[PDB]
Amino acid sequence: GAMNSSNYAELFNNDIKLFVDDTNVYRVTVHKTFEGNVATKAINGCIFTLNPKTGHLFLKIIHTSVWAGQKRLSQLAKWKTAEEVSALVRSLPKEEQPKQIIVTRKAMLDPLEVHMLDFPNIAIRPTELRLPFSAAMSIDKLSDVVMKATEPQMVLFNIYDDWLDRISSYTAFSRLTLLLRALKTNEESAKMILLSDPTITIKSYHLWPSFTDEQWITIESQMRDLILTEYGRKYNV
Amino acid sequence: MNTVPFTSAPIEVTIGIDQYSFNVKENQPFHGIKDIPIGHVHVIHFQHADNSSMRYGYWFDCRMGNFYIQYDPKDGLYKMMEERDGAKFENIVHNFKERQMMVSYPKIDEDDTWYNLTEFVQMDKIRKIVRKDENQFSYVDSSMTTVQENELSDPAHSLNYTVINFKSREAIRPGHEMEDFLDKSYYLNTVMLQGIFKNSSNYFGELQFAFLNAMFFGNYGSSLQWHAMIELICSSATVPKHMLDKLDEILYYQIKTLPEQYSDILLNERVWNICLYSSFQKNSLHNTEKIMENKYPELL
Ligand SMILES: O=C(/C=N/C(=O)c1ccccc1)NO
Repeated sequence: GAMNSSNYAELFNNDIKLFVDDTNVYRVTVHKTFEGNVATKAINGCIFTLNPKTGHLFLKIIHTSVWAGQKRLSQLAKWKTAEEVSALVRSLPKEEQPKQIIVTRKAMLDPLEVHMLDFPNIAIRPTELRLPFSAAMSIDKLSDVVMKATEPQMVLFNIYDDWLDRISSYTAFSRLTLLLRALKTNEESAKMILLSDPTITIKSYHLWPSFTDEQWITIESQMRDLILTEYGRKYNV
Repeated sequence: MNTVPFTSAPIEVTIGIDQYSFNVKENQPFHGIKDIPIGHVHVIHFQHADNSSMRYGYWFDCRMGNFYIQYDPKDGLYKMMEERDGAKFENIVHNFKERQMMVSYPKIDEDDTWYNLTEFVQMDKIRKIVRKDENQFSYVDSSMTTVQENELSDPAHSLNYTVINFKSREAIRPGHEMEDFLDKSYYLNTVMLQGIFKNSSNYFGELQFAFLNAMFFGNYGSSLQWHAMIELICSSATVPKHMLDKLDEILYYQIKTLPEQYSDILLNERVWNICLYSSFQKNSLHNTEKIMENKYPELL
């Protein structure tokens, strides 16, 4: 069934699963035309496919060219996502294919389900969680490779950097969703928080800064503050 | 005009013949039904006065033999049987007609309802859906499940309707996933019409049979099948024009005939609103949409 707070530890067990988020697959800027009408120009997108246990991010870049000459792009995008996820599963050895794929938006269920009819044993599941994966394009190095791509391309990132060396998956995921929730609620503040101290660098092979355990608690506390705050500022409390 | 004689009516029962029905009291001197129109399939059905649970009945065609009804006090139901001795059958019927112990199938002459509800229904096809090859007539009741219901437990007593499943490899061509899911014309025209049903008449006959089993027995898996077969057409962008016109007529009379009080359980709000207002064929069911909106606007 659907994935919610009650069955949250199932993510870190030893059944392979992937979250698929499609919120950044079809991205546009909206602008005025010379005739004073409105028009969209698509920009590069990405599928966020994530193993929550390992941190493996299979980042499929959706080059604007895939949209050329197509109608009903918001609908196509769901199918395109499903086709790309399906191709991914088929490319992985059997022992690495997911037992479950969990979609962050219910509109992806049917597209994925139809694309995966060949895999009756892979459960396609929604979730009730309001997960912040849309904020993945506020991670500078992910946005960079999406915006630079000149063709379709798959890029691999470990979204937890080296954290699993020191913490559990349950804690790595909880940090990731706190970071991304913060970035989604106020990107400037969130980023300021992460970078204020120039002595803490992001290794070339990482996405996030090399905080010590203690620095991560401070950071994590500051992100919680930010999220409470922005919530007040939003609801005046 | 043909006759279904009853040996007797030992238990109080409501007897349906096609869309008609009448009350028989316990040990009332009833000996059957006469003047049944030749040329159509028919259904005779039963709901006991005591146990309104289990509507049941028999699909038959009087051209395929001489049939009578006899109560079975061990199995507790009105059973249909064939009389092979044709002289014995004529003699029995004539005696009962002379003594006027029979109800007259009460067709009004202007009335084409039954024809319009059974236009494509053919006994031979019924017998493939209800497998009991030693009899020329077919038994259906409220509780029989369909082949596809069993796939989601007694196979001999099932309704072997054609399985329709919109999220199946049969329905979806590899590489046309989105195309085939959003426009089911491939599945209608190639898989089902050309491949399985052969023509639109056999397709329409299953659909009318499913509808009739749903209405007369409240057979749930029958209603599911009727709705699926409507949806598959309504969700195909490419449908022969003659099929849409006949579909509109078929459904029109189904909807006309449905009891007003049973609409809440026999009609699937989602399928109907989709078919009438969202689907490719939303503008192609003019008679069906007009009766639906004047008779069941609540559903819409
Ligand atoms: O070599 C490794 C790490 N492998 C990854 O981090 C990885 C990332 C994204 C996709 C696939 C693999 N094992 O410790």
